[PDB]
Amino acid sequence: KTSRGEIIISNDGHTILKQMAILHPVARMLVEVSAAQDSEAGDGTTSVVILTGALLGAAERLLNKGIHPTIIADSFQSAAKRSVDILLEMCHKVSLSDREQLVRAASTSLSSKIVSQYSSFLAPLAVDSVLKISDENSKNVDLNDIRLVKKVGGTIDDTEMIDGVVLTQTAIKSAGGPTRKEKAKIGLIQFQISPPKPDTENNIIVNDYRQMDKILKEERAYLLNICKKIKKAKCNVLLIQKSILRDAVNDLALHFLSKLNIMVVKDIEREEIEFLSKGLGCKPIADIELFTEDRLGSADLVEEIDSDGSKIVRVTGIRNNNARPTVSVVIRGANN
Amino acid sequence: QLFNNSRSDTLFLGGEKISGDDIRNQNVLATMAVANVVKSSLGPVGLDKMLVDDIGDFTVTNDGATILSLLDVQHPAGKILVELAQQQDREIGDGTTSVVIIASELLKRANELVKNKIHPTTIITGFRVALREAIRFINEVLSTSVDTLGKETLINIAKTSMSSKIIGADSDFFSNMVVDALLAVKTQNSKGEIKYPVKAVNVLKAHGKSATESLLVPGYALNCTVASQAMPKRIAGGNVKIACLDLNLQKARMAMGVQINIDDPEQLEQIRKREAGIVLERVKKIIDAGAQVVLTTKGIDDLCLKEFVEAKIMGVRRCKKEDLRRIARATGATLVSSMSNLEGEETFESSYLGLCDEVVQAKFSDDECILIKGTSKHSSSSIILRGANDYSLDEMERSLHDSLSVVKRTLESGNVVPGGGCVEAALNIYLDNFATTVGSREQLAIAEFAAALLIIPKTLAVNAAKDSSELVAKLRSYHAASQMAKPEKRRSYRNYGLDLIRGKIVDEIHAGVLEPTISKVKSLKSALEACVAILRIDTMITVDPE
Amino acid sequence: VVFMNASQERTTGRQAQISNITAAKAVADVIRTCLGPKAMLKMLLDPMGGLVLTNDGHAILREIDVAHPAAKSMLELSRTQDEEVGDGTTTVIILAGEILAQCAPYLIEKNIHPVIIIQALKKALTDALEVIKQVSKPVDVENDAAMKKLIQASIGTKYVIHWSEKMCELALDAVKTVRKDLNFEIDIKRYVRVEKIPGGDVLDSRVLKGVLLNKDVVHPKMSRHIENPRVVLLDCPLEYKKGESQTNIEIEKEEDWNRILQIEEEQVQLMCEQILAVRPTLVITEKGVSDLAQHYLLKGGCSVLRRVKKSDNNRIARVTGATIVNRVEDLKESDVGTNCGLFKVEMIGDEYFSFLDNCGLQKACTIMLRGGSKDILNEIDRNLQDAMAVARNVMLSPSLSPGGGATEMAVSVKLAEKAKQLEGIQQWPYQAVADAMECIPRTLIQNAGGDPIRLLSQLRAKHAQGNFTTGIDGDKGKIVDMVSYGIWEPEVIKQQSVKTAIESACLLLRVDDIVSGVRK
Amino acid sequence: EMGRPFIIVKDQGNKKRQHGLEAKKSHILAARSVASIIKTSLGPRGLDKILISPDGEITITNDGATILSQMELDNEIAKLLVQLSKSQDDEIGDGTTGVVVLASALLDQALELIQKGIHPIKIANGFDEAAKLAISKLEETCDDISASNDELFRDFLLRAAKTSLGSKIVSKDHDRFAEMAVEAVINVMDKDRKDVDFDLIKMQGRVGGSISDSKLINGVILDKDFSHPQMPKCVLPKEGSDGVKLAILTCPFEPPKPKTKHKLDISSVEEYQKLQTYEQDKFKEMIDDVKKAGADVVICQWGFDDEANHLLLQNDLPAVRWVGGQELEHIAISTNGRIVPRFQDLSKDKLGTCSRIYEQEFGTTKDRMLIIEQSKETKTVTCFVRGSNKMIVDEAERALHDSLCVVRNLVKDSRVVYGGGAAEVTMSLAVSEEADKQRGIDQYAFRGFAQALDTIPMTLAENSGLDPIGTLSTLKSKQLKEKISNIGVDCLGYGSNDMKELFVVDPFIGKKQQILLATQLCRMILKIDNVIISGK
Repeated sequence: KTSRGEIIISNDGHTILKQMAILHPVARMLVEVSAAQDSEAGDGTTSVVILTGALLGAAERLLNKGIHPTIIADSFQSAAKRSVDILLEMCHKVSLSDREQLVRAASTSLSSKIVSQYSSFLAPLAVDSVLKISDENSKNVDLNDIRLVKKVGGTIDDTEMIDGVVLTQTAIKSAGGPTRKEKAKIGLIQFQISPPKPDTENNIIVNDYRQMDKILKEERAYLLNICKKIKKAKCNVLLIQKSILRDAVNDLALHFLSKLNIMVVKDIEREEIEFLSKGLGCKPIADIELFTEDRLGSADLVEEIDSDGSKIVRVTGIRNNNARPTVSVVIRGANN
Repeated sequence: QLFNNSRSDTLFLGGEKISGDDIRNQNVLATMAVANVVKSSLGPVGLDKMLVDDIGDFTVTNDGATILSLLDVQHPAGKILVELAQQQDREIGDGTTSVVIIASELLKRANELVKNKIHPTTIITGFRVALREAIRFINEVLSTSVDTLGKETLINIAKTSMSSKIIGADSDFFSNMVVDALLAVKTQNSKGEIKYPVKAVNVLKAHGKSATESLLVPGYALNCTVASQAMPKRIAGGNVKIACLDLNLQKARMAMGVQINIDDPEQLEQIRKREAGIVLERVKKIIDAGAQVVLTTKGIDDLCLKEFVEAKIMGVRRCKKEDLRRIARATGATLVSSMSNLEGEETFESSYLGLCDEVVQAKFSDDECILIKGTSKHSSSSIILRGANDYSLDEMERSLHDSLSVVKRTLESGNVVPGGGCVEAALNIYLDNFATTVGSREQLAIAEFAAALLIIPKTLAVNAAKDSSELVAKLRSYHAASQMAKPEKRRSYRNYGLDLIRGKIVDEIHAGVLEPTISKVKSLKSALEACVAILRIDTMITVDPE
Repeated sequence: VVFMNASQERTTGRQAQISNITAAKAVADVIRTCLGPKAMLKMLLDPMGGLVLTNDGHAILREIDVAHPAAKSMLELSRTQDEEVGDGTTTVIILAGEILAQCAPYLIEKNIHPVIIIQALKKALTDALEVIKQVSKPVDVENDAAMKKLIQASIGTKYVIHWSEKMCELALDAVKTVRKDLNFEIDIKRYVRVEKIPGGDVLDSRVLKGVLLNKDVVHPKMSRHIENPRVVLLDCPLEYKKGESQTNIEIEKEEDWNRILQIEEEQVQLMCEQILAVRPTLVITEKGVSDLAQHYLLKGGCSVLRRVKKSDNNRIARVTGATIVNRVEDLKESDVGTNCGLFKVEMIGDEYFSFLDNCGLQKACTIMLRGGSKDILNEIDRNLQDAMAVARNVMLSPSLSPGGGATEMAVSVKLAEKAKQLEGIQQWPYQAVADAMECIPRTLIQNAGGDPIRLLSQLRAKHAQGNFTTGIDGDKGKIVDMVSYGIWEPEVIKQQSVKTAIESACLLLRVDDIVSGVRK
Repeated sequence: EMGRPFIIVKDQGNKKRQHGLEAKKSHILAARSVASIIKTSLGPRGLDKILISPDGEITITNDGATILSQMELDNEIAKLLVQLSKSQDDEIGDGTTGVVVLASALLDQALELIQKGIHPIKIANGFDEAAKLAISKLEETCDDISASNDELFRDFLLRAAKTSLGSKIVSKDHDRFAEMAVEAVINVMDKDRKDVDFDLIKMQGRVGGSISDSKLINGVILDKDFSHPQMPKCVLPKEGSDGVKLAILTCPFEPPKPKTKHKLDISSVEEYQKLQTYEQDKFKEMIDDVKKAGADVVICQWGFDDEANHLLLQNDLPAVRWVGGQELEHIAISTNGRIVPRFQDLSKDKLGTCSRIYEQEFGTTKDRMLIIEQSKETKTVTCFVRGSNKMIVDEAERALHDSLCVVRNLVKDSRVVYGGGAAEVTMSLAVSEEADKQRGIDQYAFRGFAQALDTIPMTLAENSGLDPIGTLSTLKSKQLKEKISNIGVDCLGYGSNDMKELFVVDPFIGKKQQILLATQLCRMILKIDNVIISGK
């Protein structure tokens, strides 16, 4: 139980040592030991802490026997380097893609994790996620392409790989015109949809009552001209950045999009564009003039499924098929 | 328990860290402290409880969903059942009382299993293997919804949910109201799949008369007050047009942050007169369209009230956004956020207006509500509850809310199981012979899992102030002989449960007590995950706040 | 750890049932002296300092702060009787308090489960409504002489019984004025206006149809007496309107600043010309009036009243027939008030009062009550609302039921015959309602100074003879029937009193635990 | 909790409970803190430690029994080691610092076995069986020195004396201390060389002078001087004599009075005049009984009135006053006299005999002390110690006290061992050899007991600045090549690791108790599970 009230139940020894505040100066160094184990290999953070405490217990009796501390430190470094060559002869190389070696090693690596009983369908889940990215240069296999989305409610048995990019945030629903979208092109809007305003302070002076009649029509005409270029490209799905500085949506803008049945989801993270652009195969559109059909992708089904109070927006299939794909997995569970 | 442990000896922590069996002992006491509440509230013989905020207001809540929500529990493992009771409302909507007692009993009996030195993974596997066979056994003993010629189901489905509640004696009257309310609000999606939008039925709080005289409104009832008193209070005649507008009818400032600068003083008045004239342009298109009722999300300025009285139009202001969406689909109207179309011109189309039989505003006990009945496009329903006070209706509001979730599961899945301890007792005999096959260390874990489910049928007799053993001993006689009943319907021996009123064992099918099958699947899986997470905690670490 | 921070200790079992019954009995015990024509009065002290002295059941409960959680439910029962009907709020608590008092020796003694009792209370509630329906007789709702004796039922308890002869004429014309044909008369208290004027005499009063305003005239020349008044309601203030856009004018030429003030004077004169198109004799607005618009209306003889209450404008539109229009451009002759007359401003040292007299069926009336003191005048206001509430249920349904101890005992006799025929587990809780209906007729004897032992003993023997009209006198305590003296009360009052007591008894009997400290 | 206070025992929140692995870790570390304190003072290269008392008095000693006695502790496990060294000092009186190091060494090797999952009783069962195997092995290696005559028997007493005199302050005079400690037992002992009485030797310290002035004086040393010091300080016997005829009297000189409260009523002047003559006749009669008996120095327990100052001065009779009752027993033993209860029982056969009675001036002022010498071998030997510091005069007492405890243990027949770490190494390899034959679950129990015995030789190398690894490896390789067990650690660096040439000798009864006190104490400590400590 943390100081702010957050309670974390973790099997991994790294989180156990990180969330726990140790008053001893040297005992906190074990927290960063599991950090190096989790950053490089990612597995064995619990064993590396025990092996560190075991070597200290063996070297504790060596201090009273008249051995200099640097001799003890130089002895462990020479023994650790020799221990590396011991494991190099015993290990066996494996094929690029093998369902027998990868699945059995993934379920074994779980060990005491709560998902060990659920490892039946979860073991092929982690294997098939890495097999989508294959290289002969043995790259580190960046995990940014593999996105694990957490949803409150349900059971872990319902966890399965999604065939396309999943959206964490829900639809605006203010207009809520389209109920369900089939065979739609997902767009990406990096700009703001609103009546025309500069990014800096401006002034609008009305010297005649007949001028206000043109203002209300032209402010709606700008939002109308944006919908015209979108309709010509047949883009039924739009995604807009948060845009805390300038309003991203408007009641007059959502009403224009409701007539064309265009689904729009806002409040999207800025760092998630790389997962949206590469996963859906869509080039972001930051300008109404740069908007075209070539930058738009293709999606079979874009819908929002409300199940047991948990609302989620999922996309099924990607017709782009670019160089490398992405992995999307939705995580469900009873307890947060 | 006993004496407190020493504080951070050679451990050098700033908080409190306790290890050993003291953590699992306090984890059981955390679930047992929150169980003793939910225990006495289980079954038709259960009794309501009153929670006080110390501010002078009291809260009467029978089920443990709101009880655990209101009661503040700072124990780390105690918050699991608090979130589990809040969870049970999300998926099934009913069973918050049974899910807490079962999950607390699985941990209670497991406290003696760890003293055997049995590792929790053996205890967890014993509960999971017994659960996999339990879910399959429930699907074998289910009964079809066909039954006799007539329905004779949905009426009995609501009577089970009305149990444990003060209105349980009136369940015969409320049985026909819940069934007719859900069938009217049903929708269609996924190309033929019927959906049931729970909470679409309006629940109104009125005073006077009695709960037995509550009338089911054949349509939606909007809770709000009339704009102006000069408007006609009742509108008659067929094809009543209703306008739902989300746009502000009050006079608003020009743009947002601009500034109005006027040079010629002769235009000072003409510019200001135009600001008030643009607002009335949208009202002129509504009056010419023949809209009888104008529903507005926000308020309505006095400029728009004079046009509604002269045209005999009923204005309504301060409408909830979620309420107008149900009015649009029911009456057939289309929700209008603003007046515009693809063309540059601005006009109002008559297709956006709905139609119904009658619109009348009823006022009972300071509660003013507009009764919209006879929707042609899509039917709707509303229930007006009458009781002692508002807090007496707070329990009746959640009593009918849980009944809508139980009937929803029976129409989607026609598979139902009898209530009153039928499922909990049937799983015991099935797991007795199954545990002897596996043996080894998992035989005791499965045996304790079957005995842990006995808390539900035993709680029924304890709260009834009767002898529990004679009811349970005679209960097992039918279930123990049901597995050995053997093929040849003449089988029988199954679908029997406890009758707490008469103190006898009778068939639950003829008694009219049924429960959805999916309610048993989601309850046993959710109650197990709460016990698995607790049995796996070796050491609790509490860090003091800074 | 502490686990639950809210009432970690728990009181359950018979200890929680006694605390709920004992606290509920204490609510009814204080108002026992508040029932009957000889009933006493109760004075209450609020933290604000205002003194409220009345025998009404609801006014006593809502102004007392009860720390007992379950006893607060007894406080809200009178609100159900007051909002739905308004009469009989005292008999509801006495009946509901007696049920739990009679139902106490069951869970402790007979060990009967509450739900078993609830099933008996619901069956006894259905049979009680049938007995009340059988003893009820229809009467003519269009008879003015018959409705005067019905209003005196609630007046006999109140201090206004001395003026009852005068008070019936005030409440009769008040309900008949606001009612209209349509759910039948659909009369509402909001249309009836009761104005409290300190000083004067109670014997001298009259029903005035209109709205009594305390605002004075805005100009001395304004005529305070008009033979044929014409009322035009305007929600827009006569002051110069300012745009909410915060328009800033940049003045350059020397004639620009002088023209702005002239245009402000031209529009005020222009708005007066739009009003003078119909030539109204009176002007009434709910906002302030500028001093410039006052002179422009002096030539047309338009009396202007400012800062009128918002709800009063809707009451003016009913009596005068005028239509409320905010803009002066839409004013028409049809929107001008007509048929109004007898407009006069009476001079009183305290405040200036304006009178209106009427010649679309909805009307309104303003009752001027003159008391001896401000606090007694507050009592007549409460007594007038309860007097008009009796005539409401008479006009809704022709059904009329006896009162004064006849209806309560008529139910208990019918419950005694069916109790012996049940022969089951529900026989004991079924007899609790029969003894619970006896508290009301027994209370009338204790407050009258008679002997409840010998009177109630012979009273039950009378109902066995086949007559349901035998009541209990409030003065002499005679067993003479209520047909002679004429006590009668609407059936709705008898039904709402029994239904509320049964629904409230089942609520407190289901509470097995009392916990606090939640602080939501 | 259910909402009601749950209290099983009074002072609930005051008392604490320890259980599991944390309870065992706190017990081992409590002994390691005491061990590292004692390991620094173990061996002749060790160092003393200052003991500050709450009253302000200071104590400087390396003795594990004295350090832990005045040590104020908190944890009860460290308090069990206090009575461990106290058990060694009370009975044997030698090796108080070795029982603490050996006991903690058993607990250090037991902590490693507990972490491996061994039940604590199985650990205690292995130490009990290994304790008897080490004692039976060392018992066969030693030889009986009782075959030598009394001339060579004195040499073995000088060998074990110089060993116990080391490791303590003022160890430069150990050559003379070893000679004086043996001559005390030579004078006081049984003719059969058995069951010598230790109580006949008293330890009397004196603050002043230098350590070189310490010498043996056979007799009684009293803090009281001669009454009425007009008499010569040094008393000399008559020309011919049988002795000095020392007199000891527990009765003060007074006219006879009843023990009960009495009332003497004088009713006439004649009765008062008779009391005058009766008064002086008793003081004249008491002084004549001593002169007729030939006695010279008179010792009084309660003293006497100033009337007898000049009376005893005329007859040249020395006298002392206010002598303690415990010192009167010490006087009659030295002079072989008999205490005379009254003058009527006074005879010449009950008078003591000593060589000379005299007093020393000591320092400038200080106080006057009486000294008695004997003319031949007697049953009383009083130790005389001088020093330039109060701390030196104190520690030298218990330094020679522990030295006398080693000599009296050699009086027991057929028990001798050689020190210098040669005993622990010999018994260590005998236990490790049995571990290979037994195997089983107890195989690791004999390994922990073998590694614990080697801690004492390795501790000696720490204080001497040597390598404990290279020193222990030489001793283990020597016992495997040759059967000689006399090779051990040399902290003085004189070479010749054979203990026979270095003369270092220890009692076997002292080394046997070190294993028994350490093994039997760890058996009780490992059984402790729940620790309930109330707040002070």
